[PDB]
Amino acid sequence: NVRLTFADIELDEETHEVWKAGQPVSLSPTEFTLLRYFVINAGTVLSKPKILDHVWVNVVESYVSYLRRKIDTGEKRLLHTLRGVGYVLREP
Amino acid sequence: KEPRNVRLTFADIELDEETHEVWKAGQPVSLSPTEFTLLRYFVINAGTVLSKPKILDHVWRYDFGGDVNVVESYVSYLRRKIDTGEKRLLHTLRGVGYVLREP
Amino acid sequence: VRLTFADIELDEETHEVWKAGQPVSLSPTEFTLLRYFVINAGTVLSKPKILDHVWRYDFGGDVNVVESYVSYLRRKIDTGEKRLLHTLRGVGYVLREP
Amino acid sequence: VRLTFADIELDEETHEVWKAGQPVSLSPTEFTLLRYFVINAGTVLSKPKILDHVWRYDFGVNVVESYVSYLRRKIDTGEKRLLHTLRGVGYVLREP
Amino acid sequence: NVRLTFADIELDEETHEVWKAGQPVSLSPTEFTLLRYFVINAGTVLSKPKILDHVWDVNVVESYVSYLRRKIDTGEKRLLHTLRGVGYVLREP
Amino acid sequence: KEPRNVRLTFADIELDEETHEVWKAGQPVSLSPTEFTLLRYFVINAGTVLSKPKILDHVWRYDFGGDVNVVESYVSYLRRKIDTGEKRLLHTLRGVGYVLREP
Ligand SMILES: [Cl-]
Ligand SMILES: [Cl-]
Ligand SMILES: [Cl-]
Ligand SMILES: [Cl-]
Ligand SMILES: [K+]
Ligand SMILES: [K+]
Ligand SMILES: [K+]
Repeated sequence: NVRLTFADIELDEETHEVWKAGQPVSLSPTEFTLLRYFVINAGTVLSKPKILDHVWVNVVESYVSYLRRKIDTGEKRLLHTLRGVGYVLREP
Repeated sequence: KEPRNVRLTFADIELDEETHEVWKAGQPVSLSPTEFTLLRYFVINAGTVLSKPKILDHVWRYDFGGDVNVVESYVSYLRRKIDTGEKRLLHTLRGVGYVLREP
Repeated sequence: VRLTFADIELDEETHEVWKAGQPVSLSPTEFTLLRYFVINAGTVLSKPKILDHVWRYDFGGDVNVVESYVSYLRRKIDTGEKRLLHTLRGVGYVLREP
Repeated sequence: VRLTFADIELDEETHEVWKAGQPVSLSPTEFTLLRYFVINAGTVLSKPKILDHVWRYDFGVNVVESYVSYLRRKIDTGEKRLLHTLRGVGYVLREP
Repeated sequence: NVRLTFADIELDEETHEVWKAGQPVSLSPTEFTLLRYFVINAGTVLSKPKILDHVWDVNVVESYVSYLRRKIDTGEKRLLHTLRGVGYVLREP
Repeated sequence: KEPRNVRLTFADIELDEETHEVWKAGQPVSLSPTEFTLLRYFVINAGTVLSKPKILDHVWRYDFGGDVNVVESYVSYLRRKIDTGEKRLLHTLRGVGYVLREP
């Protein structure tokens, strides 16, 4: 998917460029892989071991946190936690 | 191999389809791919009033998130970047849609 | 590849531009307009002539694109104590030294 | 091309480095030293070993101590430190 | 002379890079050509018509000598000098 | 095409002969070509005391400006950029010259 998108998040797999609300965002390779995994699986609740398996437990929490800081600090939050099940990318 | 023109223009907006560079009134504007696609769609269709349904259909793949609320958001982002000056080019036709035209 | 008039410098290859020794960023249309003035330095160029050269004769609308782009270009490039880009009312514009 | 340990990421092709998702600029020697640690994560590496790996045995191990310091100041800035000194033994890259 | 120098002025004819006292200096193509002309002719007094001939209005020479001075010659020891009625010269005090 | 090492090292100074990049204690340093040539000359000759005459002869072409005062200037410019740490590597031997060495 040349351009890949969900809501107002945009990724370019060839350049590894990312935008949120039209503004560029600099991600490390792991952060990009992680965001891509959420976006391709938008709306699906993803456990930590599942994320760990596909992107590579505490490292998952760390990188979800890093990613949230770069891409999810606006009024409407797209990356959500639901305890004991995992994380989900979805509109409120 | 390079005898080429890949620029589009409307009024004082200039776009390069290859680089996705954009200029407004001679000044560079940084657009995301979605903002670029949206601007291109307005430019190619300048003077036409475009409902939120058509834009959605054209600016993203059908398999995207199909909500006229995303369109509204992106039109907002685009306007902030490209349509800041005294004469606005990007107008809202309440209950009908948006149009790129001279006022 | 080097085109100059007074202290305006254009690189015809890279489309780099300098004024008074300092780099100036121009859009593609601004560069084309400036080049047209420079290769015609001292020659008066009417608005219809510039319009049909840089754009085309039917590139119409409400406000005139030639006037607009001359303004933009002057704000970028014609900042010296001595102006080089002059308006000749009813006739056009000319690039020349005062 | 991609080498990672915890939240340190190296691109073996471009020599780009990230820590906690943020780019970090390293000198060629700092990059070699960091790569050596990452490919040997969890393995204790003595100063003479690092010296002869990154430089050579007859450099003449203060340079190892210096470059570990430089690298820690660039890369080992998280709340949890990853680059650990083992007195009389060497250094190890590991999660606390 | 891929690398060209006088005193603490340095020019790189391939990259058109310039340094003064070890610090980079950005010059336009005309400024570079003009500085190069002074450097190759270090110590020689150069009239305005001579400079005009080789680098390209008499006022354009004055203008560019001024621009060049501002970028490369504002330290304690000045290297680019005016000899009124004769021209300009690159030399140490 | 690129099985290559073009780097020189002394202590915590690193130079790349191709790109003319330099690092001191891991941090980049920008040198002019003359400063680079001078550093290279000290590095290749580390521990040797070098008079102003030798440096002049080696760091510029003979057909340059042959003044030991230029050497002094450039050694000053180089020290300011590469040798500002607590532990100085570039030393002056009054009446004899300069040397790159640990103190
Ligand atoms: Cl899409
Ligand atoms: Cl070595
Ligand atoms: Cl090697
Ligand atoms: Cl030389
Ligand atoms: K035309
Ligand atoms: K070795
Ligand atoms: K080497």
